[PDB]
This record gives sequence, C-alpha cells and structure tokens, in this order.
Amino acid sequence: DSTYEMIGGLDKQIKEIKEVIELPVKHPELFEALGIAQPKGVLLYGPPGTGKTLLARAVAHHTDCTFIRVSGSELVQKFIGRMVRELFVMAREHAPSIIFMDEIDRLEGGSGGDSEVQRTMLELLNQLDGFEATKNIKVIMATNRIDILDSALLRPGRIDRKIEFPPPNEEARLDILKIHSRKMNLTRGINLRKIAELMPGASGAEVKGVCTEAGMYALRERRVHVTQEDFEMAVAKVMQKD
Amino acid sequence: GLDNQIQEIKESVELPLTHPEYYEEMGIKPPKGVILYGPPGTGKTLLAKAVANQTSATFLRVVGSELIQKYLGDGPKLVRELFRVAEEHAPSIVFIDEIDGEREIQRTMLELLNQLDGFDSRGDVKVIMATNRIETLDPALIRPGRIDRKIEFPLPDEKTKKRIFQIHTSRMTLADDVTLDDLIMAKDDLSGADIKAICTEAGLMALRERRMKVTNEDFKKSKENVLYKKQEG
Amino acid sequence: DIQKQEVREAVELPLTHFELYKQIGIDPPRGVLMYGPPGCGKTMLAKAVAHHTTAAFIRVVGSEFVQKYLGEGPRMVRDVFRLAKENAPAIIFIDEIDAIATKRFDAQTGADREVQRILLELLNQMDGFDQNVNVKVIMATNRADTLDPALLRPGRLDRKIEFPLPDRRQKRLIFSTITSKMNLSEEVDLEDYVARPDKISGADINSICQESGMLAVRENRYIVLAKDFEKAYKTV
Repeated sequence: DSTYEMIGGLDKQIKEIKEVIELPVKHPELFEALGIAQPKGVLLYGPPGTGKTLLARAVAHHTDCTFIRVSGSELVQKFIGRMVRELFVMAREHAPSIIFMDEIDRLEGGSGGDSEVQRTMLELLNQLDGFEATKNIKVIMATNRIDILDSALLRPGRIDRKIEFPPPNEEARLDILKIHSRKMNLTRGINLRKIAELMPGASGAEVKGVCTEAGMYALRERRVHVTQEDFEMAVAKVMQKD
Repeated sequence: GLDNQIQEIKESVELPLTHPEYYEEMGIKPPKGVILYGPPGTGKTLLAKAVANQTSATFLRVVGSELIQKYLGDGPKLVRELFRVAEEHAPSIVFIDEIDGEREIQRTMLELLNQLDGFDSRGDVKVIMATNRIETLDPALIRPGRIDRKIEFPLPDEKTKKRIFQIHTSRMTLADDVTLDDLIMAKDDLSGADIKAICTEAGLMALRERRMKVTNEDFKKSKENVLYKKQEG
Repeated sequence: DIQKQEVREAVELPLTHFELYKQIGIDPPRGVLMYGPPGCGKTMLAKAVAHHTTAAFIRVVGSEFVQKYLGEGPRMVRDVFRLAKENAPAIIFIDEIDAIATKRFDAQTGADREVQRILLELLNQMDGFDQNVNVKVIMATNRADTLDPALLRPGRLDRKIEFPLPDRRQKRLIFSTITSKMNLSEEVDLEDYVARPDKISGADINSICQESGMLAVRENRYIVLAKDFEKAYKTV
C-alpha cells in the first residue's frame, strides 16, 4: 500500500504537488476561474531518495487509482497487451491512473529495445498530446541513476515541471530511514538522529545502503535486534565504494 | 489590434467554397494558399489565428517534419498519401506546422517543392504553411505556397492582449487595483498561453489562502516566476 | 581466508538455519552470479558447489522451457520449484539466460516476450519468496550487456564471483578439487597450463581436461602427463 504511514519528509513538495496531481481529484471547478489544463507530468532528478516510488504509490494509493507501469518490472509487462494501444484502452477504461517507470531507472541492443520503448512513450506522448480520451492520465519520469539521460535531456523545464532534488529535506536521509527502521525489528535504545545526520557528501541512497549493507552484519552476528553499531559499520561499508 | 488583419486574411482564406459569386464568376481562383509564421512560435499564436477557420469546417493538423529524419529516407510518399486523402477529402483545410545524405534532402525538397505547387492539380483544397522562422527555411518555398499575401505577427498594440485578456477574464474575479495598461504594455512577444499561464498560476497562487479574488500584487508576484524563468536560460 | 568464509557462511549456513532468519528477520541472500567472456567456467564451480554436499540436485538446460507455450511455463517452473523446495534442498543452476532475457517490440513474436515473462515471472516469485525459501538458485551468464537491469538489480544477485585474475591459492583449490579425482604425479603441474589459456583465451578448460582424460583413457598410460595436456591444448 505504502500510505502516508510509510512515506514522509516531502511536506513542502506534496504541498506543491497537490495542485498538479490532486487538482482534478477533489476540486475540478477551477477550470473557469483559473483556466488550467493537463500538463505532461513531473520528475525528480538527482540521487535516489530511497522511496522515489513510494511517493507515486502513496499519492496513487490516496487517490484510489490503479498503478500501471510501462516497463512491467513485476509481472505487469505482458499482462496488459503492437503493444501500444492496449495501454491506451486500459487508460480509457480506468480514467484514474498514475504511470511511473521503475525498471528503466550495451549501447547496441539495450539502446535498441530501449529505444523502441522510448519511441513507444514518444508516440504515446504524441497521441495524448494530439487528442485525449479521459482525464487523470499523467506520466511521471524517473531520473535517479546515471544511465538516465533521455528524460533529463528531453525535459529541461520549458513545457514541463522541474524540481531541484539533491537536498530534498534531509528527511530523505533521516525520517524515511526511521520508516525503513519501523518495518524491520527495531529496538528501543537506538538513536537514528546522529547516525542519520552524519552521512553527508556521498549520496542520498544512505538509507538503502545502510539497511541492505547492514543486513549482512545483522546476518553475520545473527542478532535478534538491530543495534546502532551495525548501522555505524554500514556507514563505512557504503563509504568504501565512494 | 488585429481585427482588420484577421478579417482580411479571413476573407483571403474563406473565399474558396464560400461566397462563390465573387470567387469563380469574376475569376479570382487563388489555388495556392498562404504561408504563416510567428516570432514567438509555440503553435498557439498561429493556432489562435487559424482557429477562426476551425469553428465550422474540417481541419487537418500535421506538426513537425521529424517523421523523415527519425526513419529511413522513404521520401515524399507520406506527402503523397496526404495529397490523395486531401483529394478524397476536398472539403478540408491543410495545415502544416513546425516546418524545420544531403543529396537526398535536396531531391526530396525539390520534389516536395513541385508537389506542393500542384502542377497537375487545380483548386481542390487550401494549404497553409507554418514554421518558427521564415529566414531559416529556403526562400524557394514562397512561390508555390504564398502567392496571394503574407502577414507578420504585430507588436503589443495594447488591443490584442487587452481583448484576449478580456475574453480570459470575462468571468474571473479581479480586484480594482489590477490595472491593464502596465500588463499589456510591459509584456512583449507573449502568446496566449503565457498570459493564460500567468493568470492560471496567479489564481492558483491566490487559492493558497482561499481567496476567490486575485489581487494585482499576487498577479505580478506570480509574473516574477515567468519573467525570472525566461531570463534564467 | 575471506572468500571461503563469505561464500561458506553464504551457502552452508543459510541452508539449515531458516528459523534463525525467521527470528532475526533478515532474508539470506543466495544468488551467486558468474561472468567473464574469457573464462567460460560453469563446470568447475557449478560441479564443485554441486558436489560439496551429498544431496539432490536438479540442473536445467538453457532451453528447458522454450516450447512456445503460454500456460505451460508457470506450471513447469512452479513444479520444479515445488519439488526443489519440497523434495530436497537443491542448487538450481540456470544457464543461457541471455537468450531468454531479450526484449522485443513486435508482438508477433509472442514466444520471446512469453519466455522473458517466464524468466521475469520466476524472478518475481523468488522476490515474493525471499522469506527463507527452501531452495538455492545460482545463475551464470557470459553477456551481461544484453541482460535486463532487473537481473543484476540488488536484492536478487548479491554475490558476483568474477574470474579476472585468480591467485595461486584459487589455483590450488579449483585445481586440487579436480586433480583429487585424476591420476596425479610429481610432474603434473597446470600453472603454466592455465596461464597460457589466459593468453590465448580458450573456453571450457575443464572440458578440455576431460578431453585429455579421453586421450589418456586409451589404456596406454595410467597416469595422465603433460603430453596429453599440451596435446589437448594445441589440438582442442
């Protein structure tokens, strides 16, 4: 589900995005007094914020809409489907929907089939740019990895939305790390404040790096509860690759 | 400030298929069309000028010429398909927008040059060309398309943006301190989507305090984002 | 003294301590990936790990499920996975994944998208069964560029044992575990006989040694010597 109880730290950005996404949801009457239309979407460029998808699944979970991705990372690639019209038919039947690519986030064949997917979403943006079947059809890009150059280059911020997202709120390092500590078995004498604030410079992926790279020492010592010293070692275990 | 211009070109484009007593009996027959262009471009200015013909008619929209470079050099065959479907769909209006090895581009450009003129075709449909800048394209495309008259985009004459602002604000709620002369005079080379964009973000910014009425200080405060954004790059 | 301890505690410890991972709440990683176009392998480590423990094992040929069937795939992989998690703890060795991990735009070739939906389907089922599944799944490949980012994504393959430059200890190990079953002597030495196949990159070196056993099985010489090694290297 990944509701608001599993994502936090972007209060200003959800306060700014409720007018981009939540506008056709609960207050569509401002079309006369304001004169707004359906934009292309929104994207967040920079380091991985450990929850780049939990936000889309969160707003989509509160909008009470379906989540249909394009690349089909989890058994949703051929379930719907020239494999280009079935997505628009399911988008016509299911008017509330949020599209977010996660799997896309050799240069000869990988850019060949990946160039076929890019041409697919380009002609889909041409069909949706020319005509429109129903509302509440918006696409969201993902620029968090290094191999993402087409989405960052083709979206400079001229006819789309752009958000500077290197330093989200420092809660992408602190409070979503606390949330990632709520799921796993957490003790009561831990202080995530210092170990969460003392990881500067490297990247924003310190949450997933310290959790996943700390699971090898919680798997080595076989401790029933995760201690702060495990995360302290995980800081070095993720700073060695820098 | 372009009502006489839009009615002059409107009469220049509505004489075929309508009002025939001064079209074929007297012998006008301009079977070539016109060519348009806008310095701001964006397709919304030329779309707002040619949209007067889209009220009661059949329209065709082909934007950009990327479909030639993105694939192998198939040639003008797609233009021939548009020509045969324009012949089978004579009661329509042809409009092309965003008109932007080397030996093939020249031969398909000369073939498109002779095809656009229509040496073996009389007046059956009207063709209107559009691009970002007329200076970038080769001047050879003038004689086939533009043989009647051409028009350039005027200046902020304080009447066009005032009329468009009146249409967009025919039902909006604005305070008394919201003057118009500073707005229509301060702006320069802005399309309808720019004033509609600053009005949209102005009402959306005034909605942050449940204020159904937009003030002038919030309108200029919202305009600071567009004026600052256009000067950043 | 760290490779055998990391792989040791990453292979034999999670194999019979699932309840302890249920207590601590940490999923044990089991995906071991092999890569490197120069060194083929897929036999020394696959049969070494597949023979360190005397239990059941179910190997699969790279084209074991490519029968252009849409509904038979999940039944085959579900039956193999249920006999592997229910019959006995086995180490499944999936080979030739580059032919089943290729995307295609045209929907007319539904068999390729179908088999990549099978590979991605078991790739999702292994993700949903990370909570102490009773099966080990190792994987090997030679062309990772054609592979999809979902295979090399973390959480699936957390171990990547490469073969760029093995030291002498790995030569004594991977060559002792193969010379222990063959006839050795004081002249049998494969250090230069493995350094040369690194200059001239040759595949399936272990299979070439088996060919040397096929040339020494003629009952003309009991102990295999350098003549069949260098001969098996210059011929095949």
